[PDB]
Amino acid sequence: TQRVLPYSNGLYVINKGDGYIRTNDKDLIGTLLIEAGSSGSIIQPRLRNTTRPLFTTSNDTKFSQQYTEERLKDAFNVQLFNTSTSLFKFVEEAPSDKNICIKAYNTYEKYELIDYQNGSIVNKAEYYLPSLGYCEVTNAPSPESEVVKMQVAEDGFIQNGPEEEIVVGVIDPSENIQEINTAISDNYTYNIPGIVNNNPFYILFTVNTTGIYKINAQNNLPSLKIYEAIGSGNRNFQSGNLCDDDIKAINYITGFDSPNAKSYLVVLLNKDKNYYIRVPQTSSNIENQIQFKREEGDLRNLMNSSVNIIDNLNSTGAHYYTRQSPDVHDYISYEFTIPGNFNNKDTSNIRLYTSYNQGIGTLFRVTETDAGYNLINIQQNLHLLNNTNSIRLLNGAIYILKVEVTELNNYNIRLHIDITN
Amino acid sequence: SDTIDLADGNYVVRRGDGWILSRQNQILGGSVISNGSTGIVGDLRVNDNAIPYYYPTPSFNEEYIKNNIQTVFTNFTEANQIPIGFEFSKTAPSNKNLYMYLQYTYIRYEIIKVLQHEIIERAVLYVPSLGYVKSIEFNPGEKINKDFYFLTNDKCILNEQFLYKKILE
Amino acid sequence: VINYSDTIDLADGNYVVRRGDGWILSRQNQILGGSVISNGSTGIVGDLRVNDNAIPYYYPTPSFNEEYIKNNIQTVFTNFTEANQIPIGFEFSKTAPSNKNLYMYLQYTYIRYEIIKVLQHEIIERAVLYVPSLGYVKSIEFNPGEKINKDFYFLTNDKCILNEQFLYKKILET
Amino acid sequence: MNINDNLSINSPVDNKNVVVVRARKTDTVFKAFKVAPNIWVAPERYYGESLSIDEEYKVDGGIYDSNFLSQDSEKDKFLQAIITLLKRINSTNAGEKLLSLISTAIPFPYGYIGGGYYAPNMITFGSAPKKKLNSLISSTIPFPYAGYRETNYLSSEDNKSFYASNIVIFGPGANIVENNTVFYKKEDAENGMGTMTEIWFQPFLTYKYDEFYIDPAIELIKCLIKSLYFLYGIKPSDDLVIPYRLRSELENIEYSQLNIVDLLVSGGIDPKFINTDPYWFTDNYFSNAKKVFEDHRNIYETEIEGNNAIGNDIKLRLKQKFRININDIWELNLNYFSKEFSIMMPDRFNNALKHFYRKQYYKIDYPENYSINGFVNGQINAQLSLSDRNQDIINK
Ligand SMILES: [Mg+2]
Ligand SMILES: [Mg+2]
Ligand SMILES: [Mg+2]
Ligand SMILES: [Mg+2]
Ligand SMILES: [Mg+2]
Ligand SMILES: [Mg+2]
Ligand SMILES: [Mg+2]
Repeated sequence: TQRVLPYSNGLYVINKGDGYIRTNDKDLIGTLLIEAGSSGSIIQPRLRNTTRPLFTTSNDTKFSQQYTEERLKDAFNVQLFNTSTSLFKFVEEAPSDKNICIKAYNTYEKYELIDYQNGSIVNKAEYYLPSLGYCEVTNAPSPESEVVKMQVAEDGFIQNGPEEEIVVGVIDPSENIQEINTAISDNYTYNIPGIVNNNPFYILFTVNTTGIYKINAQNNLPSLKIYEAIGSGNRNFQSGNLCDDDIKAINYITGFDSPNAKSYLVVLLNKDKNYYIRVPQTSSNIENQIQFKREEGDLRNLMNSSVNIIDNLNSTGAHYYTRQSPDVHDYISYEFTIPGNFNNKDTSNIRLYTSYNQGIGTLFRVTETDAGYNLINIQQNLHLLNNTNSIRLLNGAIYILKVEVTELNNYNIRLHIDITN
Repeated sequence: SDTIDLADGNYVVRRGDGWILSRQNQILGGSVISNGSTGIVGDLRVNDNAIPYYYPTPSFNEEYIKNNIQTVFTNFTEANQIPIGFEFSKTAPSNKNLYMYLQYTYIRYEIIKVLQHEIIERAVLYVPSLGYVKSIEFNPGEKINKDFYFLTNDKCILNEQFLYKKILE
Repeated sequence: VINYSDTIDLADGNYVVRRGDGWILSRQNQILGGSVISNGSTGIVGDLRVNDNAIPYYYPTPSFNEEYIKNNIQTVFTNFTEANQIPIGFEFSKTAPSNKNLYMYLQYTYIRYEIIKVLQHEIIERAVLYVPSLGYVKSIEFNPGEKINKDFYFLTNDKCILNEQFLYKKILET
Repeated sequence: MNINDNLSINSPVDNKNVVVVRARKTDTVFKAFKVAPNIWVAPERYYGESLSIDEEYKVDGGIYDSNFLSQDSEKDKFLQAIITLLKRINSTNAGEKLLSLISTAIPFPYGYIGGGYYAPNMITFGSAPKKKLNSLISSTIPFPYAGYRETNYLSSEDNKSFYASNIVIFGPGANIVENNTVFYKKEDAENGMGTMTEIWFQPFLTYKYDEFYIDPAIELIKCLIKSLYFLYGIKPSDDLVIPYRLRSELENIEYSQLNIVDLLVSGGIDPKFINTDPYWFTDNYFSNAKKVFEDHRNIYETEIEGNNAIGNDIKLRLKQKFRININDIWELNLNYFSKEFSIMMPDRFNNALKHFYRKQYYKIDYPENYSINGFVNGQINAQLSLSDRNQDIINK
């Protein structure tokens, strides 16, 4: 009964809400007993700015306090950890009938730095940033009631604020970032430098023409991931040049983590925004190039998604392919070739389905026409989750299936090709 | 209190917030407002008024109490350097006089020694948390109850707590 | 899908522009902290700063450096460098309704100044400057476990909670 | 209190005990470690002096090495040696009192920006909504609450963080066998306000005088005592000097002289001829410094005391600072600590030793050659090795 997190491999900072206090009244500023008709004020006037942030970690040599603070600075651009000039005051007017207790607690905002890999958190740190207080009002306890003995609770935190989960990916500081200072023309070839010796790295670039781009590597290997710099281009700007705002907060768009998977990215890019492209660790000394090409034909129908190239579909029978599933309402595509020689009359019975995740699939066929590269929409609204319907497809033909994840039930998505005849 | 259901040893206990000391009620002063006015009496917990009051025992000296309490409960040495204000406001009715007096509230901590499930030793620390005021509308020459002014023994204006942790050797 | 168009109907040259008051920045919404009040209590948040100045956010260009930007903005507009020495303060008061919890959080507002280079009825270069003006709070009444709109907490791109302005003057070397 | 022990040259910068701060106003920056409240150690050479100087400007008997205290291993050895010496000083009641006095003798902070020590300006905050319109129902707070501008602080490299500091213990300057005590601001050092004090100390080298080695702890104590004149702003005029030794070696009549602070701090037999029960030597400095000390005490007693818009961290330290009298500082010297610690020291003309005999330097190692109990096997039978630098001594 574990909820699925569709995040890609990398480092994330999550704002997990406000109004966190410690157990056993560790953060109790104090209690006011306000008589009937009276008012009660509790002020933090910030006569001294000092605050006391809290920090726990699953590993102090990697997710240290300095490292966690820098990641917080990358995600939400926080810059005051130990100090704060922001005041907060609570006023409660007791009604004319009864008395009122008010309890004022110092609060914290719970940021969580996670290192998400293969659908499981491998490292995790909690930074509690000094917040602006919590006040609970209660009826005055009737004298004298009666006291119940209690053991102190375990060290922990209680949230009194609203539910909140704001996930922001951040740039890994151990991976070098290469910046393309001039804007991206409709066609470009980036030569991966020899300095980054097959280490995973980012390419920061802007685009000249708003539109859909196919981005890949040589032979579509390795797979690439693409992020958008959050809030980029709302500030200093020079025409045709990449005005970089030191924005390390990144929004995942699409891309596969498996470096052995053949894939190419079809993604819509804006000329006002800046984008990161992560290429993973290659286990070879292979010189590689990142090919950017503005798409004008029918491939515009594949945005935004990574298209997975299927090679071993060279026999009849059962095949299945497992890849990192996208989030809800996101896309993943598969380009595959039906086995057998193509003569436009030989056909085979194909069944497409998924095992756990529900999705809506659109099937395109690749044919060369007067225009050239051309996708023909041949199947719409195919519900892949344990789908029972099959279709006859031409042997030796290329097909592209675009799947939109409508229900997330597993970290991976398993698409099967069942070929009879 | 005697014979608790605890194993032998030493314990740190939090008794809750809202403790007012005996005979200390009106030592801070009072205000007399009248005829539709509003009186606001308050204080700022900083420095000398934030210094806690200790009451040790032969086994539990000042350092033992302070270190154990701060290890388990809120660290009051750091937190009392940051000023914290509080205030109370009351409005006098028309053609009448109202009196209001202020007294600090304290967090009451205890260091207790249990031997054969019976408390044989208790040391007490009062940490100045905040304040509490009491008001009454009075006529010229009217008698006032002795309970409003004076307090005989230390008491908690709220529900008392008992949060215990065994002190490890 | 949405485009920002950099052509402007101004002459060719360099221009200092005040874009107005009440600018909030991306991802910096809840970095100041928030207050949670409950059941008829009044929460008051604010910020008074004896501390002369809050840092201004520069975003300059090759043509317009910080010296250029600062000198021109202070020459035409508010002398912010020295005016930041004088104190400033504000407050916001909200009342939680009965048997309901309210959450409020504060963020700084800014004056957005721009240095634009206009060439053939189009801006070819723009430098930006945020000067801290005042604060702005956002609140919500919530229940335990209630899902909250993601836009209440997080802001993807810079915006102006007020009406944007364009108060320009053509920069002339004198 | 006790000196902080968990410090290493590689200890991470935490902005509490390990800081990286600017040197005065220059573009130079150094790493410092807080050992006691308002007491720091910077295990590097002193920034203010060039480590390579002219051959004409090298003093007689000095040793010059530009590459000393450059490695991090040397820095850690220096830091641990200073920590050991401070622990030894704090292990005795007299030395512990001296260290506590240094910790509490903060320089007098300047008043509010507009000028004055008396009171803040107050301000109003808060409101009750409403029938009533509770607009003036609110809280009142003193506006600055800290307006006193302290002069004893190290500024971080970004110039955004400030750390209180009374004493910083540096390494040697150009001359590595010359301990020294310098002031942050001369004006504040002489006007009774007081100023931060910096110390150049050499803990790795001593010299043998008449069958015993000089204890580095008492050399540090001399520097610490001299720092009291700067902390209390009672540094006399530079012209206040006393005759110390008639230069009978020269053909003509010539007197060597010494500053009154060096005489009153170094101790020995010499200062007894100047400090007499009936004073025979007087100057405007004594009365004037007593007057300015009384002035600052009055400033505290009348203004700073009755001002509850100050943290205790300033006014309580001022309270303990003015518990001492000026004559206490004047009467304080090295003989008292020589008796208290049972430490042997030169007694005759201890500031003119460079003339009477030729020092040879022995290397001190910690904790093998020197522990919290002083030298192992005492100052007489200590197994010390002649330093390799005895050949580098300038002979003028
Ligand atoms: Mg927890
Ligand atoms: Mg182009
Ligand atoms: Mg188009
Ligand atoms: Mg694989
Ligand atoms: Mg599998
Ligand atoms: Mg604490
Ligand atoms: Mg305006």
